[PDB]
Amino acid sequence: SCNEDHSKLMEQIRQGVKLKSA
Amino acid sequence: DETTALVCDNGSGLVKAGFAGDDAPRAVFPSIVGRPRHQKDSYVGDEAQSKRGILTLKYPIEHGIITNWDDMEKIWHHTFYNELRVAPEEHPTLLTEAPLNPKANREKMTQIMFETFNVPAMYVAIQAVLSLYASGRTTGIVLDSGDGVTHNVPIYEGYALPHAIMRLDLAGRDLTDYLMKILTERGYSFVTTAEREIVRDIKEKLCYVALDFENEMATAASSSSLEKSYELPDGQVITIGNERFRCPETLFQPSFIGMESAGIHETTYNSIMKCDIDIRKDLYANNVMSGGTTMYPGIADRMQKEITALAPSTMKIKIIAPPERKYSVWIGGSILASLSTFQQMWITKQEYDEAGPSIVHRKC
Ligand SMILES: Nc1ncnc2c1ncn2[C@@H]1O[C@H](COP(=O)(O)OP(=O)(O)OP(=O)(O)O)[C@@H](O)[C@H]1O
Ligand SMILES: [Ca+2]
Repeated sequence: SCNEDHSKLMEQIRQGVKLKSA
Repeated sequence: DETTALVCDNGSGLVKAGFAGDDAPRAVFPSIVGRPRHQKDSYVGDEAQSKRGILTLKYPIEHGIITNWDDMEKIWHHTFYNELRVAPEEHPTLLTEAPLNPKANREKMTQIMFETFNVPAMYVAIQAVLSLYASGRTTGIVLDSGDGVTHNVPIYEGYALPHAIMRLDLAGRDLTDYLMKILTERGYSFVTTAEREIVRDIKEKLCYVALDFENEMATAASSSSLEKSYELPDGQVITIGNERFRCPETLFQPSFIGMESAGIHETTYNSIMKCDIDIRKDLYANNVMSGGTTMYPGIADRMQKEITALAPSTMKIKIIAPPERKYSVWIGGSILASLSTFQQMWITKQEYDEAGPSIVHRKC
């Protein structure tokens, strides 16, 4: 992206996430 | 799942596809397309090899790179219409590519997705990166090894480092070959009709990596500690010993299939050495492994040992072998696509209609 938007995406990633289980 | 995002990871050997938000690919099928050998008009996947006998089979993906665009189309069609049972035009679709994918390829792919499939939005992400993401990191060095190729990919803050990428044209497709070879050199008649299939199952069931190859050989020479058995369907049972660990050893010693290339430990070390001296610390302590060819028991610790020996004595090394690394890449994508800070990163059909296929190349 190249702005003050890449850092939040990054931060969000490291945060983690749950994934609907099949 | 409708109006949701699609994730599609196209390996050299395997296609993984599903829905963003899901913990796993709903669809995993062979990356091959077969057309009538002589004269319906096309087959893909399991059904294509089911009828290999009357078709010319082909692999659109060679070395992780797309080489046959027509066949690749048939794969994507089969993915949407026949596997996921969805309509492309109502699902943003994330796709994956190999490190060092030529720009003309990426654009050709973006161009098809829009003009031919008419997906509302799309994104192309580098496979190795997704693996890294899947582990919850944005900095580290990935070892991705699938069916066709192996890469070392150094990544710093979400961006890969192209100058430092190491490619190795040695993966599972040739390891299965190697094993098929040896097995036979001991009186086991193996061909391709259906054998090739068994040889692969033996590979994933019985092969493992020795922590010390020289040392492990001596063990399998002085006892039957390491023998294991496999009953073919025919009935004929067969026993394996040192073959269980000699096959994967090819990853550390390519000179086993006569490749004068260097092993994955070396290329991993060389890849890091190719990077900024200030980020090596971060990299050494973040080896993330992905791909189905990294699934061998013992590979994590062998790597840990090998790298500790190549690197400075003071550096802390660390290998991360997710039990789900067979599907890391796809999972990595599944995660990304679902995140909200990502929803602005999509390439829209609108954006494409204004600029052109080139609207899919950013730096930084
Ligand atoms: N348990 C296992 N042990 C050893 N090898 C395995 C195991 N499971 C899968 N593999 C191998 O992993 C390979 C497929 O992995 P993967 O789907 O990551 O590759 P791909 O993406 O299709 O190809 P590439 O990434 O090389 O383009 C197959 O060759 C298979 O033999
Ligand atoms: Ca792959």
